[PDB]
Amino acid sequence: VFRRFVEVGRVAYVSFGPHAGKLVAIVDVIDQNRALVDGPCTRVRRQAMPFKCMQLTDFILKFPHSARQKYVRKAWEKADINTKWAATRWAKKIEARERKAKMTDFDRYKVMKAKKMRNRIIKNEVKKLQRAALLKAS
Amino acid sequence: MKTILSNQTVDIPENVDISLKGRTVIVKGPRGTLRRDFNHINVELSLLGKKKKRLRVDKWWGNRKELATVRTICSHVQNMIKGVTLGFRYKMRSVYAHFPINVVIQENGSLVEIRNFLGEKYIRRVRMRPGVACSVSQAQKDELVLEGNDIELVSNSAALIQQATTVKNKDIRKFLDGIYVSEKGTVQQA
Amino acid sequence: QVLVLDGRGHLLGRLAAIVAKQVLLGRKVVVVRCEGINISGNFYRNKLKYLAFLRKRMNTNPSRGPYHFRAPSRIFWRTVRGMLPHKTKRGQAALDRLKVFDGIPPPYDKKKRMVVPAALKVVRLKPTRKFAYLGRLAHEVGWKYQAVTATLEEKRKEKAKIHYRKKKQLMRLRKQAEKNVEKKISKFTDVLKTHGLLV
Amino acid sequence: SHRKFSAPRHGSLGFLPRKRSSRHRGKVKSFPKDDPSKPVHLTAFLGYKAGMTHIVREVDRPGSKVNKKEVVEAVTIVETPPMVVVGIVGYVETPRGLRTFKTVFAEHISDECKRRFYKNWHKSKKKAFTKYCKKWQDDAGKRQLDKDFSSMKKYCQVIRVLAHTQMRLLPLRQKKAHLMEIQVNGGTVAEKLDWARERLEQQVPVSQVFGQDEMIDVIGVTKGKGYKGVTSRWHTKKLPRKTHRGL
Amino acid sequence: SGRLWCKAIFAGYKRGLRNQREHTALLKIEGVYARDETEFYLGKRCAYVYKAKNNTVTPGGKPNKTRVIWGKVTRAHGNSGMVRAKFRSNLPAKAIGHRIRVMLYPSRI
Amino acid sequence: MKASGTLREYKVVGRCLPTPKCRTPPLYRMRIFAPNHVVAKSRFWYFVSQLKKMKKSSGEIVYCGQVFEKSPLRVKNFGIWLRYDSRSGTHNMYREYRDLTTAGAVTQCYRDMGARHRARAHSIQIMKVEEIAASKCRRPAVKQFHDSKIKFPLPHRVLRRQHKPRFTTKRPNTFF
RNA sequence: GCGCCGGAGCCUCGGUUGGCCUCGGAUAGCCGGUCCCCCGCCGGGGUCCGGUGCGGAGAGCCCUUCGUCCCGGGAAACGGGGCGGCCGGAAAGGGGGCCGCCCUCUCGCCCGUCACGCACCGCACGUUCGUGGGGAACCUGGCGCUAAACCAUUCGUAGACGAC
RNA sequence: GCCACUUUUGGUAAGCAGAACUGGCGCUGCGGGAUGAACCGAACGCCGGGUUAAGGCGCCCGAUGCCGACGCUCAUCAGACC
RNA sequence: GCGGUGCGCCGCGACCGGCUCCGGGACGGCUGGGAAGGCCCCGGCGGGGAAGGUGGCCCGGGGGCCCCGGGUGUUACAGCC
Ligand SMILES: [Mg+2]
Ligand SMILES: [Mg+2]
Ligand SMILES: [Mg+2]
Ligand SMILES: [Mg+2]
Ligand SMILES: [Mg+2]
Ligand SMILES: [Mg+2]
Ligand SMILES: [Mg+2]
Ligand SMILES: [Mg+2]
Ligand SMILES: [Mg+2]
Ligand SMILES: [Mg+2]
Ligand SMILES: [Mg+2]
Ligand SMILES: [Mg+2]
Repeated sequence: VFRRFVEVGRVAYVSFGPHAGKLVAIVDVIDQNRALVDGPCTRVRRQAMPFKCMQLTDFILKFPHSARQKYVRKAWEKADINTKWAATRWAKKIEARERKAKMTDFDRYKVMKAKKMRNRIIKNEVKKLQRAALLKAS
Repeated sequence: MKTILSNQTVDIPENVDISLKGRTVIVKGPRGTLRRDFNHINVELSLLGKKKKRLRVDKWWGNRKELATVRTICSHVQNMIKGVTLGFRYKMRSVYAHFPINVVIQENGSLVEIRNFLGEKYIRRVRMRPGVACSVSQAQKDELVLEGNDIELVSNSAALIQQATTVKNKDIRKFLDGIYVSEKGTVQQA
Repeated sequence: QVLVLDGRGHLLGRLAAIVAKQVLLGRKVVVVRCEGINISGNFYRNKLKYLAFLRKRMNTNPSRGPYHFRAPSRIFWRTVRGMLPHKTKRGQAALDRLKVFDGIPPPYDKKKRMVVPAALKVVRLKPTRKFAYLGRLAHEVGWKYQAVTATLEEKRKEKAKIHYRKKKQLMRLRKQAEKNVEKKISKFTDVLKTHGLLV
Repeated sequence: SHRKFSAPRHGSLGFLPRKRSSRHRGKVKSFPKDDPSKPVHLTAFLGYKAGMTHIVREVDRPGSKVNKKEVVEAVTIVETPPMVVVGIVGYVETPRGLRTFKTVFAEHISDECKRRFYKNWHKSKKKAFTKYCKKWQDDAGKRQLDKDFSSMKKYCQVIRVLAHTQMRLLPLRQKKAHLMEIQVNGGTVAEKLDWARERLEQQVPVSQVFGQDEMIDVIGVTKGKGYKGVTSRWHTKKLPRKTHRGL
Repeated sequence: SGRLWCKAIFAGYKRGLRNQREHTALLKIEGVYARDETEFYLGKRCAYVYKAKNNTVTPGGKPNKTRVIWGKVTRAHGNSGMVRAKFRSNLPAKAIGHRIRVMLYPSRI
Repeated sequence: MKASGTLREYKVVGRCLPTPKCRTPPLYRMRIFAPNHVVAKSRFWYFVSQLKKMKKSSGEIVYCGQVFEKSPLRVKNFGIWLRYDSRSGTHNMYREYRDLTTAGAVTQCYRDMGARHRARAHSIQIMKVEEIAASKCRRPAVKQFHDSKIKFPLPHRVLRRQHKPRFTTKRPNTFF
């Protein structure tokens, strides 16, 4: 069964295209494979968008299927999508991906020197848990 | 075109219990438990209503050769519900002109020896596929009652003995012999 | 230094096309479990094409003829050879680089298998079309070892299930270790979270 | 044009490399398929052909024209001394076939069986299995042997025992015996190896293998007749008398 | 104390179907598979390194058996990040599918 | 004409040259569809030679301009009347499309005419394209988008971006 | 005069320049936990709680190499390195895990204090797997082995000659 | 002498025989049409760089390893380029 | 020191010119003196229109006031032209 449905008023993260990496709000459905869309609080101008570049997410904001960009902006900033998206787990791992893409050489060194000991402490904690489980097993 | 949505609901009676493991269905009721694996048919199976009243199958974006599979799932599921609540009884009768067909049931329903068909000495041993039972009935002269849950096993075991009792190399329009399916129906009437 | 590819779910020539070019580029490729390779189109068309390949035969001496290899691994080897230029030294060096097995033998059961999504049947076929299993076609056409390979694959699936349970309980110990030690690795964790490795 | 009068084909293509065979004694290409219900039994033997003889017997087959009459029938006598078991061979089933796992011989091996490992028994100093037979009378050695019998119990599927003829009982010139793997078809791998190692190093006669009134299959190389033409080998029709370059 | 060259594979010469032009190598560089990513590698010093039987000199060191054929990386080749290259001597066809180093030091960063 | 890219709508007018017979000819106007104005003026002289007694030489263009879509942010239904040549005999058609722009609907018309009927753009000649309100729509594949509560998922998301990870360890997920 | 275990070099073939030690599998569905519930020789199902453009992520994980010198903090103490016994492998068999041992260490890792190490004067094949594969004699010991094949003769189950 | 677009005669027809216009082959390589006297592109001193034509871009085999667009299509004889 | 000529061999760099393939900024013209869209209905004042019909009302059922289905009708607690 399904849980994300293309309908009037779903926001969708966009995979690729000109507007890669932004949310849009799907307004109306043109074809089997294309839809009139508008992200008004994220600078996506009112346009058509094929479905196979947009990843529909779990935020539905209610407005009619012919409403103008004024009312789409009203529903967007009343539902306050731009903080729910920054708070959800999707954009946290998007932004973490962008952080380690942005990672310079010197902080790549710092991350190496950090995560070496951050794994050493884990590894000896793991093996002392293992010997504790052995002494409880016998 | 492709139709954007085609759905049908199937009403599930109070005594029977369907449930879902993904796309396959399992049915528990009075007579037994019967499952079927629909993993070749590419649909959505919602089990809606609390007290589990309706099984709604829906297909999104289908051509007509695959929208045809929408209510055939409904037919298989409601045939399954009929076979679990009430069961299936195929009464197939023996028809002969001169030589009587001797049907003797072995291993309590599971094998049928058919003898003296057209007078010939070759014994026809037909095995019921597992889960159905053949029996020579009373209050009818030459009848074979095939009882089971699922119609594919019942009617297929019937069709095996109907394809066994066949007249070959002669005129089938004159030689009307063999056992033929007479009365399809139900073990326990509603 | 060696690609180990799984063969389950991959189309025959659509996998052989990536493998052929990748071996001409100097890799060493081990395509393993080649009785799970799918072929598109239905089973009866596919075995009719293979029986046509069997009927094509040198007339005066079939000992010189096309050696129809019946094993699934060697059907896939023959189709990679069809895509490679095997009459010359670089194509023969490519066929020396390629190794192909039926089932998953003990050199490679203890390794992790790759997959190619660009050749994979869940991607490159419509879901209502018919496909055909190369292992069942090869058994159907004269390969003799479906049963023994199936039992050996059942054995290795059991032993890999034991390995996977132990790896699960190790990683449970790892996360319980992290939750026990986060107070004194917190200064090492947050410098990884600010560089986007850990959110 | 076509063939004027259709006639069936001379000879058979099934037996096609009509060559001198590589092996002198005939080998078994297939034993009977074992089923674990039976008791364990050897599924072959090995005896030597002596000659030909009549019999006279009364045939009791109902419905023939020879029912309760009295035929004569040609018989063949295969002199068949009891064979001596010398070692057992295990086999594991592989996706490439069925390969041999671990051959284990007996301690004492008769000299007529030892002759088989020598192309010249005269000039050799007869050193075969002398380092191997020491693996039985020391404790580390028979611990190694119990280890690989335990391995053959775990990993093998078919088990076949080496047995040789007992040539010193035959009126022949040769002394070098014949060795053969005979498949032990019967119970499980455990019961199979138990039977095989308890009858290791000792004899087994004919009657434990075959019973009287039992159809068997006979394997061997034919009587060699030399390099011969198409008329005497393939039985084609002789061309007529008038033929210039031979008929 | 580590590697200072990118890994590349000598895929072939610059060739038509019934004609090859041995003055231009085709290099497939590992990791880059698109023309937006191939722009870093233009004008880089690339080198085919091989051993031989008898000793040759080595600049800043002892005579040893390793030898080179140096070259530049001229321009991209096709959409898949395949690149062209030109070398001082044209490469032997031994090198088809062997590891040509692509250095970093003609740097534009 | 080959239907290269998206078509554009050209309003193009023309007339005969002034003759001593009549001082001024009447002016003739067409909505035509072409990739650019050169092939547009060619198609104009094609249809006006097919209708009137007018040619490239005895006539002249007056204004070949483009009509922009007067409301390109509202999805609209388009009824398109057609006249195309099969392998055997020509046929009149009425096809409905659903698009933002009139030129986009006529581009889509040429595309699925070439798809379904193998009709090529020299064979297909247009005659009347109008914007049709949602109750006058006759075609089922267009009418089944006329729901204010339209709702459908995207069931089998086939994997785009295949060769970026080419040799990976994960089987791809096609449920989103 | 040969094979195993325990040194410096010579000839030749070259390719390489960190490892990834593994569930099964679905794709209109998955992954991970809990077990409070129920059975089987820990496994499996049900309920429930998490994630699901996969983050328990191959867009990934592990290791990370300038060296030494003092002294200080965090981590470690149960750990590092080095001899006996227990098992784990057959499809083409695992250089793995475990119990102690006499030894020795606060050295290994992360932040700091302190300087030193041809700073070879801007310049290429540098940095590895490398005790690499194959071939010769120099070699010093110890535990071990002193065989067959072919011709020739013979047989005649075989045979053109070989072969058998 | 031969071939080819179109015109055209005889013959059912022909990789047949006979003409007209023009271009080719013969005398002519080269890229493409897998293969090839004539077809498509194009005519040539020996070379370096760039770019194209016709034809192409899963692999042989250079180039689609585009997150190419819209449809049609199931073949137990699929279809695939003057 | 100046001018010419060259380095035994292997290499590197610099700027200048020619020929090319790209990349990145920025400015302007024309058009229906662009078309639409943005902000000041829930742009201003009155007037209408229907539907891919929002409220509300009714009918039905899945529930625990929400959702779903159908009907009515014209801005209402959504909007469009
Ligand atoms: Mg008759
Ligand atoms: Mg005939
Ligand atoms: Mg004569
Ligand atoms: Mg080196
Ligand atoms: Mg002519
Ligand atoms: Mg000329
Ligand atoms: Mg020419
Ligand atoms: Mg051709
Ligand atoms: Mg031309
Ligand atoms: Mg032309
Ligand atoms: Mg050139
Ligand atoms: Mg080609």
